[PDB]
Amino acid sequence: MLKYIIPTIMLMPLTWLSKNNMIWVNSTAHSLLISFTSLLLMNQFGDNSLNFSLLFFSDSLSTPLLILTMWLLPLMLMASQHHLSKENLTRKKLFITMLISLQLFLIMTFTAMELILFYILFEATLVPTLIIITRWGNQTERLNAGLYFLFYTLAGSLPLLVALIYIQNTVGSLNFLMLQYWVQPVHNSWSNVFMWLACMMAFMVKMPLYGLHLWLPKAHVEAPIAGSMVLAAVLLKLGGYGMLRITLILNPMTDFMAYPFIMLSLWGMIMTSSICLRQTDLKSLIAYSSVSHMALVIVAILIQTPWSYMGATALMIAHGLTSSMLFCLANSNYERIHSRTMILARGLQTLLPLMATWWLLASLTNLALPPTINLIGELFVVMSTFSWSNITIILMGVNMVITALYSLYMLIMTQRGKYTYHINNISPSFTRENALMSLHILPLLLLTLNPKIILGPL
Amino acid sequence: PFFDVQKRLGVDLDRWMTIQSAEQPHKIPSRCHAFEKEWIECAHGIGSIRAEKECKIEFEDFRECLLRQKTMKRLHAIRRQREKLIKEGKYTPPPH
Amino acid sequence: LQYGPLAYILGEKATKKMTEKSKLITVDGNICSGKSKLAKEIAEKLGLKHFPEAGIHYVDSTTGDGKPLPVQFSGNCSLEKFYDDPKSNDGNSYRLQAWLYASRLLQYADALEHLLSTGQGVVLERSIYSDFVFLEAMYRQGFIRKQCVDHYNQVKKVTICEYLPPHVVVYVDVPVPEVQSRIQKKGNPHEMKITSAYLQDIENAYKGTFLPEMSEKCEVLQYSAWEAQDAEKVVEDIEYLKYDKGPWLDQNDRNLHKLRMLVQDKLEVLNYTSIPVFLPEVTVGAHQSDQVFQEFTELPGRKYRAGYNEDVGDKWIWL
Amino acid sequence: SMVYMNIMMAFTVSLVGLLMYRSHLMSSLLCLEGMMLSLFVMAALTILNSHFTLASMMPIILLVFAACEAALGLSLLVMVSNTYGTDYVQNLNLLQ
Amino acid sequence: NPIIFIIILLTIMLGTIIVMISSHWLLVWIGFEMNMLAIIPIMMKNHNPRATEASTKYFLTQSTASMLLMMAVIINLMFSGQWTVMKLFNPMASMLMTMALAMKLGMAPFHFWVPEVTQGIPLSSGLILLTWQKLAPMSVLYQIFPSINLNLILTLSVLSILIGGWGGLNQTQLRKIMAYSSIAHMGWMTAVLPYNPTMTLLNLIIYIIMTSTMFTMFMANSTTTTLSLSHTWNKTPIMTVLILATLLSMGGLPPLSGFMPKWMIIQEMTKNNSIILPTFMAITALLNLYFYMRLTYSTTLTMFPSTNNMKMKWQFPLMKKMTFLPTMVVLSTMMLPLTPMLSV
Amino acid sequence: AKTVLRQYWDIPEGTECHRKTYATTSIGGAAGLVVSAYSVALKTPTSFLEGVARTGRYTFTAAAIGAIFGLTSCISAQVREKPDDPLNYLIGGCAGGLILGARTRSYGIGAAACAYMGLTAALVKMGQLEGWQVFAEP
Amino acid sequence: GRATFQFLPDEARSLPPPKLTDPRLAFVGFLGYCSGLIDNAIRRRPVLLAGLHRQLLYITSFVFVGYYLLKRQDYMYAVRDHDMFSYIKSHPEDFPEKDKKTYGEVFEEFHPV
Amino acid sequence: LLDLIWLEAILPKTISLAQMKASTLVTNQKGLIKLYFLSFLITILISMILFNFHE
Repeated sequence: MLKYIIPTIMLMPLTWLSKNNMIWVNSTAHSLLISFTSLLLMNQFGDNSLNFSLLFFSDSLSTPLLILTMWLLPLMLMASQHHLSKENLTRKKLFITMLISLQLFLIMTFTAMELILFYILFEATLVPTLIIITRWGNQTERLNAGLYFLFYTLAGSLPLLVALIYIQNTVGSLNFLMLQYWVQPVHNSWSNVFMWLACMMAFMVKMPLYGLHLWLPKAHVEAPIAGSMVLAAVLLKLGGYGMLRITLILNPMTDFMAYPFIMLSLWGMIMTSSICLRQTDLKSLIAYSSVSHMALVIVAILIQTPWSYMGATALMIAHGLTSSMLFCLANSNYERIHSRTMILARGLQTLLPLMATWWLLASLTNLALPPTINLIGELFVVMSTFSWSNITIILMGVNMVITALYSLYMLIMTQRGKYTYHINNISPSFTRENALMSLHILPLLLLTLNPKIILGPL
Repeated sequence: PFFDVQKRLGVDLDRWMTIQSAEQPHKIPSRCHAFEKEWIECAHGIGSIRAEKECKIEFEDFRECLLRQKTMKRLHAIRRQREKLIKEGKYTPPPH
Repeated sequence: LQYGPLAYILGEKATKKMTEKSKLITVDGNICSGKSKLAKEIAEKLGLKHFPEAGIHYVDSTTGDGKPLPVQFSGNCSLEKFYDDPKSNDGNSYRLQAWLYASRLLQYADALEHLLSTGQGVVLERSIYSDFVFLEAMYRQGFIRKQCVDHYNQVKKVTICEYLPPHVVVYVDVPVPEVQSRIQKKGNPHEMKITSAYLQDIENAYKGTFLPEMSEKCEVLQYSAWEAQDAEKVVEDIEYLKYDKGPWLDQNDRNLHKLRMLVQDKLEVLNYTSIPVFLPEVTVGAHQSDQVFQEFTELPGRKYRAGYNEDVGDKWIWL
Repeated sequence: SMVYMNIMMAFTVSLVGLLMYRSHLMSSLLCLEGMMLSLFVMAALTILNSHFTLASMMPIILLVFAACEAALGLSLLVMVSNTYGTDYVQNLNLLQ
Repeated sequence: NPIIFIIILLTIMLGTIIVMISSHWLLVWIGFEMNMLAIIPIMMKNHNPRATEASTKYFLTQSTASMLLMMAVIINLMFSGQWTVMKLFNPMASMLMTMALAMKLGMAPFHFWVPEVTQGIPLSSGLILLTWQKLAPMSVLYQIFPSINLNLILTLSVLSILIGGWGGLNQTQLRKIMAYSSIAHMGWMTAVLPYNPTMTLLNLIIYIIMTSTMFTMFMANSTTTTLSLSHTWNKTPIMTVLILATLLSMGGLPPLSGFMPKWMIIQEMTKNNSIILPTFMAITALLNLYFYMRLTYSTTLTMFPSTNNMKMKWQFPLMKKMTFLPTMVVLSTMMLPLTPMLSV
Repeated sequence: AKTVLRQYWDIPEGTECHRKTYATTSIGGAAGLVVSAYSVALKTPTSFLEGVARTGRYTFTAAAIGAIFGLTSCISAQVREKPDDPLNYLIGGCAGGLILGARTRSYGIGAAACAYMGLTAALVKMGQLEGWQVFAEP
Repeated sequence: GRATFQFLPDEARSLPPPKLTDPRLAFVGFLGYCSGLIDNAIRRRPVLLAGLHRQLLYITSFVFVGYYLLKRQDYMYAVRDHDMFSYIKSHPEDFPEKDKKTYGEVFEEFHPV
Repeated sequence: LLDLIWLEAILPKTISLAQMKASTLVTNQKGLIKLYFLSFLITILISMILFNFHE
């Protein structure tokens, strides 16, 4: 990024500097102009590699990944205006600035050129997201969930500084991933096991496992106003890509102990899907779906040998658009019914026929309709782990069968009769409710036309 | 920490009441005066981290000057060389 | 008065004004007896600045300029409506005693700051000792309950630490319940059929509660009659001027005394009330609830948002 | 020598359980100045025989601060007994 | 009174100059002897008997913290007799050196030396003067350094953050909450000192600034935790964000500058292959933030501002050099390419 | 003292189980003595037979766990295959913790006694095996 | 490291110097631009673009301080490197002249999958 | 019943364990300055015997 952080930091002295209610139409207007500058200088060729300028950017050469990072800020401001307009103007503008500040660290992140600038940017988040949970959230039991939102990610990430500086003083310098040509092998010891352990375990804190993931249905359950930072929390979970940066080198040959990370993420994969068919919350309903086929990608990486890097490149953005779109469905149907419990929503499909199409195609991305960006990568996870052994198709295939029920378990809940109630919930899906509901599948199937850019090195 | 103001501006706060052989207002020396003048001469340009491994000798007789330790150990066992043979003669010497 | 450390080391205000012109003085009065008949009258010739009795808008009668803002921001329990004294209410009638006792120290602090400002005497209508005369009739007539009595009584033990008491403290000539006839003859349409449970309890509280302050070594001036009527006027002007210096000061308790040696009674008797933010600084309320003195977080806690009109009136650039 | 061994046990009258405890609190501060003169003399042994002639000011200037430190804490125990009348170190109200 | 109130205040820093500017064991005896004689009347001013029943507990502690030092001083008079500030030439003396000196820098032993003093003092104005007693004995340890038994100094430091991380879970008195975590940073800058005594002072400077801003932000009205509920909607809502700007930094998060020494503390500590000891300290420092969260949850969330009494009047405190203080206490983590070159 | 630990890692090596735990109960016999010192000085004034502290028997617990701390090694280090292994020395952590589970009864205290005490035991012989140092120097 | 009690010695004359228009000298004082705004924001200004004399001299403070601070900082690494090279130049047994071999000798592990 | 119980068993034990052990450190320190200073001499005597502190 030559000048990508440079225009967007100038957007910050524009919120409180501006007038009254013009601040929404002004902030969205400037924001889309950067989106072309993202597209233009990137997407170049391309053969190993594009070292961008200097010691602050390697241009995201092997995986682009950065276009998706920039849709969301001109996408959530139209969403957050549902229930925010009740406060002072100076307090509302602070809520605008902290979300814009969230993007700037993540703009320098995902490229990052290095590793010692990585970790300070890997931890540069969690400061604005935590404040969003504290002020202007929902009802109580927020503050413990704010503490569970800490004390896991910070608990696991601290041995990375134990790991990385131990590498920096030992073999060369980790400023350059491309000066990582000389890499000594790592043998089996009782010291080197922990060297691989601290190198990996912090990345399991963000993309979850069957262990240590109780915090994840707290921030999504107890969540801000109407899915406001919850959409950003989608990129916060998928943005643990850095295992692709690190373990591609830097003890690759330790696979003797890969197995309890293969197995735990596999029986826990089939389990946490069925752990929500008796759940009674809408915002928890997509949350446990977002565990399962996000836990699919982990066995695509620790198992090496591409035809596995191909799909895993695409499976990060797979639910990254989809679960963001499902939260947009769940952020709607709450300004009209002020409880998020799904059972009270009997008698839909007749009052809102226009958004009923949007329920269909959204949940048609979990069955996923094989000419899409979802079942084009899940076939390559099949193509990899079947070469591992012949058993792996069984537990992974039932995951394609449980979410078949688990997605249509939501769709049929819309179709009921006589609705018993609801002198409120009149509003027949205004312009903000459906224009914001667009621009998700509209690039998604667009990317299914020529899906060449969604591919790693690989 | 040690800012050392007295090094730049050339006055001494004290710097005189420091060692055994510095001032002696009427040139009256001390008992182990002769070993200070040697032990300082050993390690002056030494940066004190090899001084415990290089000089190592002029510190010892100086330290034993201050106590007369083994001299008191050598002199006490004379009371066991003789003086267990008290009734066994050996007056040695007769007066005077 | 004391204005920082730097102005105190050149010219102090310890003993340069009080050439027996300080003369800290007050009265107590009863209902419609000593409001302005003699209390307002004693300004000439001795040069004594009069201060009024009470009011909701005493904090509104300062900060500028100056006009009184309404009772929605200055939330009390509505003077001339609490005469219905609903002992079962929402309420709270003690929230009136929250704001009324709050301005009581502010009248008490503006007086003593003026002594080191100019050096004139200051009369007071009802000082910090007079609010306990209400408390007896507040307790017997049941419009107070427990866990509200001990709140300010704790604060009254807290809020008074450095305060020098008045000197020739007058119990004004009060009749024998003839104020039961003054309550209707003098108008007062809201002063109504509240009976002797309020009237005799305050009348009993003058010799039951004000008597320890009457037993001060600062000698008092007692009268109990119909009024002054040009017989106690000069007797509280001429015979108070001869009884303010000579046969008046026994332990003397008030003179900005022997700690005026660039000491506690000179600098830290003026720097405790000047810029009076420290005097309502221990006046923040109790631990959690106290069941009455409550303003909520955003409803009615958003009442400060309407009073958040720019937070400073006018102050322009470049200076 | 044995003149250094005693007095060195005489320094261990600074026993801390008998230095702040028990009540009759003057008996506590008693051995504090009693811990002095176990250092005035013990210094003045080695300064005197090993003829230094310059550190003679050191035990003298020791006793200057030794009473001056002892002057302060005696004043505060009057301020304890100003409101109480007795010392009684089992007095405790301000807790940690 | 107001003339000599500066003069008493003047001689405290005059004491710690003599501690720093000497080559002589008897002047550094005198140095923080006259300091311990200069702190007492600051505790007194309002003559409350609780202040007297706090200073005398402070007194006879630091009396022994004086008088034990001289017992070390006469040993290397009997052992080689030189009076330069250097190695002590006796492990029986260096033992007596440090664990007497650690009283005035109060470690995990000498428990109630810090809180029982700081709680019970009415003078919450300052009482930032207990940063000077954190400054003076560190200016001896830089010179004692290359003769220590090397196990005693690290044992007191591992225990230091262990008790300080536990003390404020049982607290409401924000003085005691600030009396604790003063053990915390005094474990780290001892734990560096065998490995490069330079950059110890880097921990010392950051600790001064982030404690200087803390009590000046506490000199608005607050002394009790629930008293920090009744200022956002009463005193000033601008203070509510600024107090959240420091309590989260002093916990040590990397986008702020409170993390900055602990960043650099490992680059020094490893490369000398001590791995198990920085890991035990950094994982303990996780608990250093759960003081601040569970305290910042009270002031920045409008937790019931009751007791209707509105401050329509302005404020005139003495916020001396205040607003320029949290500008190197937050955004300085990029601004230290070499703090270990101007200080070291 | 460090003479005790010098007599620990040198001679027995799983064998000589008569004198293995005879060198291993002394650390466990000395460990309760430290907490007995604070239990009379920090905890309040006891009965007229000081030390008569609050719960007592702290040495009576500590000397027993330190006895079985070496015993469960030298049995299992003898009988399985005769090295000292992390799997081998793991076993001493569990049952040695359950004396603190047997005394001061279980289900909330003794249930974690086998849990935490075993993992910290196995790191020790792992610690001497890879060449780790806690207090190093250049 | 000799000639103590100096802010910066007279041996520091061979410095480029660390001149102006670096982003650090820009940054030192850029926070001071934010700092004086807070000084307005504490005492209820309520302007936040207040009187210029309080809006300035926070800028004059840090900028002169920062340039006067960076002069020893580049000097200090310079004198750190000034000592290192001679000890590198001396002791040839403590700095081995290693022989470079190409990738025809290395037979690494070899571990495929 | 397993996911929010037997995963809520091990980590909320840690907060309760520290809050158990934060309760034994302040509530046993309620004054009694006689009982403070007898424990500081315990510190100064245990330092002689135990370790390398005199060697």
